Amino acid sequence: TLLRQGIRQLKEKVSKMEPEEMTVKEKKSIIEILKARIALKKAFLKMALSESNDTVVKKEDVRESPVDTFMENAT
Amino acid sequence: MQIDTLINQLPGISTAPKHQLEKIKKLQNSIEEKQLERKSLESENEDLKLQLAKRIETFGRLSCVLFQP
Repeated sequence: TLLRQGIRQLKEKVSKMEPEEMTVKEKKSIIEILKARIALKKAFLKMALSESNDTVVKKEDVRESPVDTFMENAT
Repeated sequence: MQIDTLINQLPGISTAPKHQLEKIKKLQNSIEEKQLERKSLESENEDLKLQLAKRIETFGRLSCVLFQP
């Protein structure tokens, strides 16, 4: 989530090969602590896994089939 | 006094068994007609509804079809 924008944003935060780097990059390491605990935000699994969750989807794609059929029996 | 109070409402106040039995005759003129008529409805119903219930069983077949897509 925050990590997703955080990749593209930590991207060009780097400033040349000069010691201009670490003067900001130590605080960036603090940001790395912060994101290290952002990993804790995603510490547990919800629905199983792709594609096993996708298998659940296709399972619904079979489960949708009766739904499109029994109405034909309305009369 | 209570005795008199139950004297007050002797059943069949008309006190005419000769004609109260006639009342029963008219009552049978109703009931004896109604007898098989009311019960005829039973068979008149089942003649349709038993097979209609098996129709419920046929849509029971289709319900079973719905059970297992």
